[PDB]
Amino acid sequence: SDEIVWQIINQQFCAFKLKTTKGQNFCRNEYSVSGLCNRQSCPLANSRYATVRQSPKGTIYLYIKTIERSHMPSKWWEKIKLSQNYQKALEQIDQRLQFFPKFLIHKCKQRLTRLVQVAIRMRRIAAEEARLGE
Amino acid sequence: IPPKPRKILQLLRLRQINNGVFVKVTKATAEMIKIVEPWVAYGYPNLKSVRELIYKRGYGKVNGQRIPLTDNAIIEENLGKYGIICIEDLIHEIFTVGPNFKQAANFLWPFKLSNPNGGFRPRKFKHFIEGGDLGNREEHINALIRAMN
Amino acid sequence: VQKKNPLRNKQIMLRLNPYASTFAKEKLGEVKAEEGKPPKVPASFKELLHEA
Amino acid sequence: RKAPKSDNVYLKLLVKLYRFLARRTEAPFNKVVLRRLFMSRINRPPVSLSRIARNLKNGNEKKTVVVVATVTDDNRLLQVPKMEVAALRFTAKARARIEAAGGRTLTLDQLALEKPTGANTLLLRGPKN
RNA sequence: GAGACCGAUAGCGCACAAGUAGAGUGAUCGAAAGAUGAAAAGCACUUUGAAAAGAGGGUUAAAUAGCACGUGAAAUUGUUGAAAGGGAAGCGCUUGUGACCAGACUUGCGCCCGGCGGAUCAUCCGGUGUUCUCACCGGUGCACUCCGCCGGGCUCAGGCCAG
RNA sequence: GGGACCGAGGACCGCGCUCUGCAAGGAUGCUGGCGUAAUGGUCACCAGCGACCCGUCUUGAAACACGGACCAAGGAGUCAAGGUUUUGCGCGAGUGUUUGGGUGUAAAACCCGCACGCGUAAUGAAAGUGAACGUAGGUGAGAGCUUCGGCGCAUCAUCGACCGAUCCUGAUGUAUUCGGAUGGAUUUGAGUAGGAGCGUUAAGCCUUGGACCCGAAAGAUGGUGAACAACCAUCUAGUAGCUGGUUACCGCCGAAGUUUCCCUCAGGAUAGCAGUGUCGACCUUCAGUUUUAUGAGGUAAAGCGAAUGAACUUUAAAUAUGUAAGAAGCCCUUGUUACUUAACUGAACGUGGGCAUUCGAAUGUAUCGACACUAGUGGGCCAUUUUUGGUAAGCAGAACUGGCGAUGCGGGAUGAACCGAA
RNA sequence: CCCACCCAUACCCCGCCCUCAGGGUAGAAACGAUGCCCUGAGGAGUAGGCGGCCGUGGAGGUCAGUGACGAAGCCUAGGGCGUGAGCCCGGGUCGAACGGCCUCUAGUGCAGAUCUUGGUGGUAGUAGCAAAU
Ligand SMILES: [Zn+2]
Repeated sequence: SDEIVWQIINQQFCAFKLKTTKGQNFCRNEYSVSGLCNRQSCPLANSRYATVRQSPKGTIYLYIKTIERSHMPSKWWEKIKLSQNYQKALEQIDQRLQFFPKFLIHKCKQRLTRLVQVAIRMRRIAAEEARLGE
Repeated sequence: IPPKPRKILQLLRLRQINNGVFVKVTKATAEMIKIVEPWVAYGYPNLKSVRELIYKRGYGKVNGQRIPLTDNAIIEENLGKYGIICIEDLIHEIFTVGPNFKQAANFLWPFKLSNPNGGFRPRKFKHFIEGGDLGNREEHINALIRAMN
Repeated sequence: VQKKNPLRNKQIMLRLNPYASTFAKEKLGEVKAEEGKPPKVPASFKELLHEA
Repeated sequence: RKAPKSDNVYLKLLVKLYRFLARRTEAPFNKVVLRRLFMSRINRPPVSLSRIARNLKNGNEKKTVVVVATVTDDNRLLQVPKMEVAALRFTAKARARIEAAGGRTLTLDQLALEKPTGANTLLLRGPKN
């Protein structure tokens, strides 16, 4: 019923949708690789899904959804710790997301890349703000 | 325009100002063009007129679309069942009027020419024999082709 | 994506007509007339020419 | 066409399937079935059990009867022969009377798995007006 | 007792002095009009002068909320400022002059060396939850690996407009 | 060689070429400038060129005519019942719970016992009768399938079959005056020939209600005053014509101003123009066109050392204008008929052939045809040519075409009718 | 009679908008198959037909929406978006509630009606001191 869910999600109502006037729609669901609402990146309408998230302690994880733990919403996600070395984390995506749709592999690598880049940017801002004292 | 020149100007694919078509001379075609002499100018083109019309303003009819003859390949996929597989074949068929002129001329989209460089004669809408531009000018169509194309 | 004039760029000319190379190489546009002393116009053609 | 007139989400599911099959298969069966899916409900008249029996009573037995319409029961058809019918919908009386005769009931998506090119199928439609 | 009703030019004519004010000989006809503030704390007192008015001064979170009272549009009007105006103005395209106003790429990553601290590093130990193999704690240390941090050196990367 | 405008696209693929890569399916390389301002906005004004005040109404059109002192708020196709078309949905020879009952977390939701509405067999004025002789039939098309041999949906054409009714023929027989069997008809059915309906949702149209909003004189009922009959309230938001007005944007398709019929004038019904849906052909077929043949002009002309004499012709214009140019076609052979003829002499039904890889001119072809359903239209003014009549001269009437009408732009200094060009 | 020159929204080339027509797209796509990609043609428009979209009052669900550290409203010689109806932000004022999405609903959009109610002009400090006050 994966397609029947998508038709209800796309064309009737979805609580995570944010409709903007700028020619693009956004998904507010926290387990989505891209913020956009499309068929590839809707985690509700894809029984098999992957997502890269960052913890408050600074750890980056990879989340896995399978069709088997679908009726159990508390056990939707397998949480796998990603390496701090950027190359081993990219490889860890490739082994774990093996035989997935290539959209999920390509966007999880992008989501891993932006999360590491923001973390480096976060440390450069905090160092400059401490020096500036404003 | 009277109703009968309007029908002839549609059968000759002359649906716009500065539209050009290659016709073969019969008694059927000569009488049609003589009626629409108050709107058209025509003559006998040379090789250079035919060659530069196809190379520069040559376009085809592939499934009802106007696609330019940029490659020899699109000639063969639409006219290769008649033995016309190159762009020199289309030149040869149009100029020396051959057995497949019916199919080559209609494959050719009507030539959207520009206004002539240097202009027309001062009194444009008179006969060429009377000092103007309308009618039959025979080999003098080449000077008009060079100015428009 | 862009219509190209064979009369302006000769690469598209060589794409369409491969004979364009040998036409320029052997100067076929500058072929001379066949040899032979041209015989004079007949005198009968001249008196016709300026009859009246 | 461009969009089915129906608001049924599963009829849009079948149009999606038969759009793919009409594009990627030379069989004109798929193109005909896709055209009749886009047609309205009046333009798909119901087909009775009696009408699918007469088009079976010739040497066309052992063929999968395909009717892209609903299948209705005829009370005047006393005995139903063994028959495999694929349709959009079946009434309760029709579904019971095919199953009582030993026949089988298919849907159009079960038809697409079994006979994607429409091999050995008897295509039927009901009376107009 | 209620409402997928109306919200002060609406909703009963009447949210309030409403069949009131008022008109007509009479039968009858019949309006307009809600909102200070949380609390009157509704401006004591000084000082012009004849007033439904000011200047000080005070109350209040606020008086440009002062019983002309929440918010306070437009038409219309005064003052100040700028520009223009030889028998119409207004308007379209395109400059130019002056006045006022805004502010263009968020403006960065990667290498190398040395030190320091951490770990997802040790076939290190104990514990917890779990989808039962994945996570999270605590204590060990730095042989290796990887992150940061500090001090140097180096690299390329970039937004707009020109020639 | 000199100059201008432009740089669309974004891994590779293709065609090539002068092949250690190129100018070959669309601009790169190098250098500089830019933050107390690069670059913009708004206002006021100057300058060049442009440019009638909106709406309504009449008309072929302008011109009149009606409305507009200004601003804010209000303000005009609505709701019921009954029909009808189409889209979606549920069930389907059935469908519809909601009169009512049971029930409840209480006007909600949930459940249904009996009837009832519409449909599920028709016809005839009626008595009444009542759907199979052929795989519910044959033949030919026809979507689709195919073991490539053939099966053949829906639908149509034809030949049949049956039934209701009408006009006949008149069986065993029968109460001695009752019956319709069999065999026919250039018959009729809103018939059968194997059901499609019921409920609901959305949009549109029709009818009636105040009926898109505003707008008479009248009439009537019941009162109040008293006089040149008047006033008041209600019926009453009365009605008839006739005015005025009738509320955001963008995109797509887009007219007609006409033929015919009927009858009140005040109008409808067809056909045409615009559109929607279904079915069928393959883009088949068609076309304000040319050519060929042949009419209507032998119209002009050449000759009469051809004949005869526009009315002469060997020949033959130009120029418009009717009709044909295959497979849905041709010819004849052979049979019948209800038609016709002395007669397959004609018409129709069947038979045969050839050519399907020049199937019988040219050019074009942004598909065509049938059926059903739905809006707005049904005025004219001017000019060219031809032509009928008339005047001192104007002028009046037909036919074709063209322009304007629903049309902006360049020009003719200016402009409904001119020229160019949409 | 000849040579050259001037310019229309016309003709030619290029870019961009939309519409139409054709094509491609699944052991799925690196973009809601109601999506994406490629190609060609076209663009005036009254009566009329069809579609999409913007705005308004209220109703169900949603945004774990905004809000006295300031909602709504209004003003504004400011920054932006959309072809457009419109929409978002800044500055001021202001004080208690309001907004987006998807559906439902209607007493839902004004320049006219010698429109209704209210307010306010020029006429005009004019006519003239009549009536009313
Ligand atoms: Zn989503």
